[PDB]
Amino acid sequence: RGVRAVRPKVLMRLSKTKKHVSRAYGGSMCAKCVRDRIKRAFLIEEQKIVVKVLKAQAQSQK
Amino acid sequence: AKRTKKVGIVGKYGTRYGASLRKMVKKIEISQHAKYTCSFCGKTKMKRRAVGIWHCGSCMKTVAGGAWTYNTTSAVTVKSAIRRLKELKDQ
Amino acid sequence: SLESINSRLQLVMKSGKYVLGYKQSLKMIRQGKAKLVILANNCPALRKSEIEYYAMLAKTGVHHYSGNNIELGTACGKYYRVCTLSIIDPGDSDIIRS
Amino acid sequence: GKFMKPGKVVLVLAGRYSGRKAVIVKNIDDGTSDRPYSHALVAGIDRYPRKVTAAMGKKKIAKRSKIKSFVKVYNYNHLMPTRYSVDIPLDKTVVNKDVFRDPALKRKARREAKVKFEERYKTGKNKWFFQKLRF
Amino acid sequence: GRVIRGQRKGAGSVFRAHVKHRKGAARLRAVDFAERHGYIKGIVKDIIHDPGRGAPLAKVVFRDPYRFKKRTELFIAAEGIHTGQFVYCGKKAQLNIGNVLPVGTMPEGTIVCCLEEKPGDRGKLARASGNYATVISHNPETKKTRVKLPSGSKKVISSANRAVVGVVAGGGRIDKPILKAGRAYHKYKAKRNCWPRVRGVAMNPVEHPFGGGNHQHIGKPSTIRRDAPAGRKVGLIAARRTGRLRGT
RNA sequence: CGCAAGACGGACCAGAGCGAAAGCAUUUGCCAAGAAUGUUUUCAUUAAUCAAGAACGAAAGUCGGAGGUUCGAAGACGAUC
RNA sequence: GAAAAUCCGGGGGAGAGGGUGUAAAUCUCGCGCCGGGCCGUACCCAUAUCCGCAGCAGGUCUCCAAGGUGAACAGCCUCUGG
RNA sequence: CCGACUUAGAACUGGUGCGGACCAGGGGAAUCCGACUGUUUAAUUAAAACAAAGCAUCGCGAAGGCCCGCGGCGGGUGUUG
RNA sequence: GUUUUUUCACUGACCCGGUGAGGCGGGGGGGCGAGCCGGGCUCUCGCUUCUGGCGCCAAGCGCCCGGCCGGCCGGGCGCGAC
Repeated sequence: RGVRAVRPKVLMRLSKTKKHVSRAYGGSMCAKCVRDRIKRAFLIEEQKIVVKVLKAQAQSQK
Repeated sequence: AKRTKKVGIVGKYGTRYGASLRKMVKKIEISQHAKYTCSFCGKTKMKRRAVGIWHCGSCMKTVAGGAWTYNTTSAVTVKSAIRRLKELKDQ
Repeated sequence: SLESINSRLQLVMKSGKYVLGYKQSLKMIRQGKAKLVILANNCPALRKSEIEYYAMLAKTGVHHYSGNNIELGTACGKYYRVCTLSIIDPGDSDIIRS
Repeated sequence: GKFMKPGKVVLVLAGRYSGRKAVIVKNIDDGTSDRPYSHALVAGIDRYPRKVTAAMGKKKIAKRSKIKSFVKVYNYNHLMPTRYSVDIPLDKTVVNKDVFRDPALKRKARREAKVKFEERYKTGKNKWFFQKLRF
Repeated sequence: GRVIRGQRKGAGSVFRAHVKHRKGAARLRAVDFAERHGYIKGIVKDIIHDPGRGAPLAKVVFRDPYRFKKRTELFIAAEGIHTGQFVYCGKKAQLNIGNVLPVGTMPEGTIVCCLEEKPGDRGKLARASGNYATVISHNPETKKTRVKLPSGSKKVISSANRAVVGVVAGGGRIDKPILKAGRAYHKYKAKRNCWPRVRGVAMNPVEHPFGGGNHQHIGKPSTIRRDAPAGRKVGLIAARRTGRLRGT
């Protein structure tokens, strides 16, 4: 949505703001799959810290 | 109403091909054209795209299944068998 | 104790307040009203780790239901499928106790 | 318990500032008539400060470590809350919901947020907040 | 005096494979450090249909361990593999389906597919639709593994060589009877010019060693010598036995 | 001495048990079911037997797929006659 | 149930710009200036310009498609055009 | 108040004539062959011939089977198993 | 001794496969299981498996060295990556 449905060599003529949407991955990736990859990029990166903290606490009694 | 006594999906083949080959084809023809419950979303949307490749209409998740059925009897025994060899290797 | 957790939910559906659905349960966790959250086994993994993290901050218990959304919705006495169930008040049920 | 409090770091989930880390300054968890949905006024960092390195000139270090802030209201479900918190003043007067009706008030709250965000970046505290989310 | 159709098949020109819409070669990922010392993870991008082949192929996308480029592979898709699944592959990979680790490092009774015959040839054996090979026994002296092949032949294999776990997808398509010649026409049109098979007895005695006669008969035994030259080598080639195959 | 395969589950095994009958015997796990007994539980006649209709139904036999160790209809031979 | 030329969007952030200005780098915005070479182009396209020795009842790939009757792009009759 | 195409039924009527031209299946009881659709001797044979699905044999685990090529660390099957 | 001959395994012609010929083989250092009263041996492993993110173009630490006026302004070289 927000990007013109036109033949691909026409995109030279078109202005920048016609060809994308003003967001991260804007007019390359849909909003649904960007917000599901802001969460994924966070919650994967959070689970790494729990695994990092459980790691050094499994050391301390051996 | 009930239209055909004992042909079903294979009424489309008329009198052609033989009664036994129409009967044998019927059991496949029902299964390959059947909609199955997506294991991922639960929606009865697993439709066969091509041979061995099944697609949930809602998930947009493709599964490499059997020719005519979602699961092959063999690959269900292999998934069970591989998982039990996995429990013995891992100990 | 799986035949129990079905019979406990059936007592919550009668007596208790609850929120079937993800978007609606995400708002009850966020408003500190959800005392238990129950996920189906086949919920999206990104939404399992979403609910598990909102319940981390809200300090809510997260149960993981034995079956899928078709099986969870049946235990909620519904004729539709539900992947996320947040229980506001148990009413007169023993689901949060055990 | 109820965890969407005016210290919490929050990932902006939707809109122009998607994947930006934002400090909550107010939380209207039972929305008013103007915004029926449960919302919060956040102050976040649009342009993050660039990675800065030893044996860079102190003039170059200054140019790299420049925040561009944004002040914005969101729904609670256009925001991803996190366990992190930035204990940063961001006063109720300058950064407020009365700040969108005038474009000049908004530029001050954007400037108020910028100077306050820049000073705590340099101390090394809350340096998770000043890293861009990699997505 | 005329050359028979089989001799004409070797030239190609008409009997060549129809490889216009064939979606690349179904190769198992190349050996490197991260197949040999541990595992490398790739995502299943999409299971996809290949013309002429019965098994669906899986676009699996790994990340290059030396460059910032990303590497796409075409595996023969294991039955039960799905899209957005992680495929692992290497010596320290885990023994579940769609997951290609070397044959020495998996137990006896292990169902495999797309199995390498000589180590590092990117998967040769049991990679038709529905087919599987079982690992029977290992031999740490010589570093060798007996593996039963889909034919039934137990073949010794060099333990270091790899195979995706599980059976190939698209299994059991030979159970359905093609009802009509057009369905056979459509099948072999995606493969090569072989289909409408004219039997040699119906041909003339100049084209084929069985042709001719005022009756449509052979007149020589259909069973023939292995040593026989091209043009005569026709019928049942080096047939050990023949007739209704009774017993095992 | 090994190895492979497919059957079968001896002795213990009883005028013993279980099941609607057909039937059911190596270990352990999982699944739902069941009689009997116990009952100062509950409902309160909900029951008995049943044209039509329906589930199961040894062995042999048939159909398609895998397998085929032993035994073995047909078939071949050696005897007996 | 095509390839490639070609074109674009995005993720990154090496760089770049100027010290409050006569701002700077930079602008896929609106205007203005200049240029676009080479080759084909007529006509027939068929009961007479093609191929069948020919103005040969054969063959030779397409596009447009009125009214009436009627199921109809059937046949039959008619208008434009011939 | 704007209706736009039909359908059924009735009356009357003509020298029983009306799908008025045009368009437009003769039918039945049997035998033989090939299941069918498809194909075929351009220019005397369209068939019962060929093909076909189904069926069944056979070869081959790649240093391989089948096959090509004057030649080769050649080539087809093979982007194959 | 000389030479024939069979059986083992050798690599170095010869052959095959893979790859953008990307970590081969030895040795060193570090981890845990096993062992004698701070010492060392007989050995082992080598960082990524809950999710349809991100991942390159070095951080850090050593080591040198080029103006102005010891204290303010930029490159090279190692190790990281034996």
